Amino acid sequence: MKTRKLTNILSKLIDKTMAGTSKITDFTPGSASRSLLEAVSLEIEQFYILTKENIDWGIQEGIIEAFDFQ
Amino acid sequence: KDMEKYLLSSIRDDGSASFPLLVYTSDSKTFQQAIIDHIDRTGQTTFTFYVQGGVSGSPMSNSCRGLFMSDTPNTSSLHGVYNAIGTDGRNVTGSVVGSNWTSPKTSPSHKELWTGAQSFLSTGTTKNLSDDISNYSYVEVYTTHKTTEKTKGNDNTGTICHKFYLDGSGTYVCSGTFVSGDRTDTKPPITEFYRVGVSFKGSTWTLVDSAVQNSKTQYVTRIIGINMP
Amino acid sequence: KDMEKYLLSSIRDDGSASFPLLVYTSDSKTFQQAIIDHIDRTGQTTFTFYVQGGVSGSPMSNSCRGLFMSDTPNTSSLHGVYNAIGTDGRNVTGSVVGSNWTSPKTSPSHKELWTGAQSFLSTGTTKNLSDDISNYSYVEVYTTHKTTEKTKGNDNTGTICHKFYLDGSGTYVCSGTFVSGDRTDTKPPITEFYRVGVSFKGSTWTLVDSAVQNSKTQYVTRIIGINMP
Amino acid sequence: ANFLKNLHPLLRRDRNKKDNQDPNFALIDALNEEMNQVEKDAIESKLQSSLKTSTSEYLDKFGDWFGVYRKTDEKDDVYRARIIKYLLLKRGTNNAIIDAIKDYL
Amino acid sequence: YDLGTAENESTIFNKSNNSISLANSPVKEIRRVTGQVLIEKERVTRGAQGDGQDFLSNNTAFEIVKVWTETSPGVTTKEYKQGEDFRLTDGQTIDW
Amino acid sequence: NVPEGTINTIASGSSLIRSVNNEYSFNTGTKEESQEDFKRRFHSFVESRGRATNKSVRYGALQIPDVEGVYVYEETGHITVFAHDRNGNLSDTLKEDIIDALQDYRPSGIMLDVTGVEKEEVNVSATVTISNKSRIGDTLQKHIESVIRSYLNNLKTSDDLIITDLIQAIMNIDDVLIYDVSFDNLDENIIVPPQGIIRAGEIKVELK
Amino acid sequence: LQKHIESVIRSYLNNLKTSDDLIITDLIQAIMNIDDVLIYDVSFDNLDENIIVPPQGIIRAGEIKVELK
Amino acid sequence: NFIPQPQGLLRFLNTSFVSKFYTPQLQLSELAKKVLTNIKTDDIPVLEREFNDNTIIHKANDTLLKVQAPRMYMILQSIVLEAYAIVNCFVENPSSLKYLTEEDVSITRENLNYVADYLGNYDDYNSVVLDLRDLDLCFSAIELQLPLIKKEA
Repeated sequence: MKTRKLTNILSKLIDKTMAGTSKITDFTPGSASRSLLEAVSLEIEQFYILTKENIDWGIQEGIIEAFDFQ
Repeated sequence: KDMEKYLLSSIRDDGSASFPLLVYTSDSKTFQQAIIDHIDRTGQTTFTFYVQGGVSGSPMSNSCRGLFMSDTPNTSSLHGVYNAIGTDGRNVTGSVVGSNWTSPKTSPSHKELWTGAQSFLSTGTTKNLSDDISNYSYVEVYTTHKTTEKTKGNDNTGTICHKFYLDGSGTYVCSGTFVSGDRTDTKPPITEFYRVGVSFKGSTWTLVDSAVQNSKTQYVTRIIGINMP
Repeated sequence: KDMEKYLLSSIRDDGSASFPLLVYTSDSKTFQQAIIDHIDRTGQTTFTFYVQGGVSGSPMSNSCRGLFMSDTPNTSSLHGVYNAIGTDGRNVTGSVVGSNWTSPKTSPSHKELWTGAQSFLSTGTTKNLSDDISNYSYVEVYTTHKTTEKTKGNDNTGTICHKFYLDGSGTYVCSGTFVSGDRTDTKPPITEFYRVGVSFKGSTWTLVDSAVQNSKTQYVTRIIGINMP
Repeated sequence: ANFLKNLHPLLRRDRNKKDNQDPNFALIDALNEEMNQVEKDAIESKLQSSLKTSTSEYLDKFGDWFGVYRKTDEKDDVYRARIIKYLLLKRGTNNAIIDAIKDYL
Repeated sequence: YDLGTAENESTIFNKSNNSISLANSPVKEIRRVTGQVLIEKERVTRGAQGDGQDFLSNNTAFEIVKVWTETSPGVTTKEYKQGEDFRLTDGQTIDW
Repeated sequence: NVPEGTINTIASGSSLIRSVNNEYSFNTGTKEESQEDFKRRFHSFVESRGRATNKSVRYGALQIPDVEGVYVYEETGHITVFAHDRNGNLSDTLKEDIIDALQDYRPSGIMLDVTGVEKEEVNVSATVTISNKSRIGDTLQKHIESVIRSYLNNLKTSDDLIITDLIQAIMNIDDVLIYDVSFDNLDENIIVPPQGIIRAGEIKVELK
Repeated sequence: LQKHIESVIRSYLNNLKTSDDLIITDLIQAIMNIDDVLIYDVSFDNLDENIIVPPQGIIRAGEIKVELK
Repeated sequence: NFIPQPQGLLRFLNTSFVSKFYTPQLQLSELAKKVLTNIKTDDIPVLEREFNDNTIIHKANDTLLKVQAPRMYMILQSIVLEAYAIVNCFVENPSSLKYLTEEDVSITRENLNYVADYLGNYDDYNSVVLDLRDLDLCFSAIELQLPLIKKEA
């Protein structure tokens, strides 16, 4: 699927946290919540990049398995 | 053809109107000499002109169009004025007095680019100008304050100018101080410092940074685009 | 002379051109009355004028020349504008709306007198201006600074104005404050003061003295001559 | 499974009625929403692995592998249809050649 | 086939008798109804510009029933005073 | 560190006390800085006092804000140093300011005359031969034009322009698609001296 | 290096398919591929124009003499 | 006593959009300056093989970032030099680790985040980002551990 970068996922998480009935929380740098959000975002980015690489590998392997052409 | 000695325009042979004084760099004549030659030849006293850019002694460096006004065609003691407009729209005025030629006065010009109330704490905020900053050579930034203490019951400063040349810096730095309070035996007037840093890009401006030495709200409130051509 | 109802210029008895309005202090008439009388006597609506210096209600104190513009010669409800130039090349503009006269709007003027980069540590150095300082009543001194500590990553200030009336001081003194650093990381916002003292002599200026609170070069970078006539 | 079901069994799973502001509930809701959106994306990834439903860049990859590249301002459906049809040239027959001329026309 | 229009044909909203009579007839075609719904409770979370504007769900807002900080839902911290604390502005803003 | 009026309380609970507050903000909590940075800055200050040296002269040319691309050149007959600004090549007022300001670190005699870099433009009408009847498109045309323009911009302004290199850059694309490129406007190998600089211009790709 | 250039050119001459002109651009790009920085420029004396090969011609033999400037 | 360097890396090392979270400053470390001069002047030994098909091999040179965004390409070089500088001292010749400080690695990570965020827009070149994110957390461990190492040694 479409590739999502860290900054977009982090902004979306921040917006969900703010809209989720939470005004006390802050997302300044150095905070624990901001670091956890960034880490989760980077994990999702890694997952999307590995998914795209697996899709490419899958296409190649299906084309190999298809026909008898190797 | 017989009225042109009074009139602002020449008449070409096809009956088309034009200027009675044209001055080109190829003519190898100063603006001053071209005027003297023109009065000597025609006996005109008020007339329009084109001067090509790079003509020596021209009101301005660019090509210009303008009006020369005088009441008496005496080139041996000439008295008169001109008003000239450049290809960029700059205005210049000048005069000749007993044939001596005065230094050309260039008028500055301005446009209000933005107004409002942007707090010094609003760092990383961007707002639209009414024009592109590249149409200016200088900028005034305005700031409106409250001092820490009250002096004779008031803490307002009025709205303070900061004028800059547009040198291409990534920050333009409004910075300064106040003295505030009334001096008692137990309590001297306090001193404070302030800063706000701004940047410009095309038709937009950004509040980059600040410092405040009290809990009140300080604001950027006007941006004026200035030309001193 | 069958055209003189429209011409910017009168036709004198010899056929020489001149202004259709000449206003002298010997006439004992205000500029406003001289304009009204001229329109009543001729029915002209757009025309040139000379006003001697010292005429009451004149656009300016000095002798001046200008153009008056209107579309309708109704002196009982005059609508129109004027543009005037003085013997010093000053410019003045104004209007009449329903035979009420507005306050005259004198333009300021300027010239760039010097640009470059002179280090604050070059005291006793003298440089040329583009003009004699006695042609100006006001001066702007521009200085460009690098602060003691970085703000968000940057230490540049932009290029900052310092405007002085030319009171014949032996040293015009730029002095002021930059808030430097940020109250962040673990660091106070180190305030710095500064001074530079400068002087002017005919077509030259001298860096007389300076006071700086850090190890970075600070500069004088522009000098503009200002008239507010 | 989903992030709610496995998370530490003593933590809350629903809005508090004592107060309106719940940072706990905001955090868990945000993480749940993100990981369920990722789950939806991952289920939709199955369609891109098949030529029958591949779209945009994956259809382009399929075409490039089959040698049928995308014509300028060509939508996905016609481009997929031409890619599939391209295998069935049956070249050499007179009626094949007539079909190829009709396509070219 | 000659026709009349019947514009601001009125009922001060009879929510008991919902059949609101268009008494000019036979009606060829309807054009508009407009009237006074109440927002019973809307979150206007405060935007950043202290002492000034925040924006409503409506530009057609014309009568502000209640403005209040929430101790919890409707349970009020401060209920604000109209023209003193906030005012209505724009027909589109609670405005401090 | 804390701003004024932040404590507001005392832990000893003696009811005589009404209120407490710090009149001035605390700013004496200095951070910990290792001596490495101190030593570095001291050494930098000590090296900046050198006079009549290539590196010191280069450093001294950096004081002007508009002087960015300083390049050092040496010649006994007439030493020269080149510099330019981002806005353009060089101005007269800036050049005079550079001449006057560099004297603080020049050697004796001041036998310098700085000249502004002589920009030169390149125009190419290249014909490009492609053996692929599907990838043929204005996308490839635009890509090759961008590549050529960037390569022209990527030159180190010292005899870097040659037709062979341009051919090799064009042939960096896979040879399955690209077959032949035939330059026609480049009739010789342009070798600007160290005074001038060669840069991109109007650059065309026509397909064949 | 001379021997390596000779061997590279001779190898380029081999493993070439039938019915293709002796393109010189690909030859120079192939020999410059070894080192872009070390190798400056390459020129030729007589085969500056592409030699059109017939359907039954293959360009495989050829003696290579390196003349360094 | 220096391991020979690959030809690729040696060629690579010898020479608007803006992100809201992290921004660069184009500042080089003292240790990175000294290495750059060493490679510029002295003829370091170099290898002849290129078996290792990783890092800048067909990834940093294959991408179009070199021609499209040369400024961004200048960030990547700085990170490589700063990444190659720290690896230089620890493996061999530790005498040069005296010039490294905390701020040297701090600015490098900020430069890493900015170029990494920009590369996230491109969908083709995510392979480069894959290594940069792993390298990003490597610098942070040195950042939070370098002041202890010098005092220990």
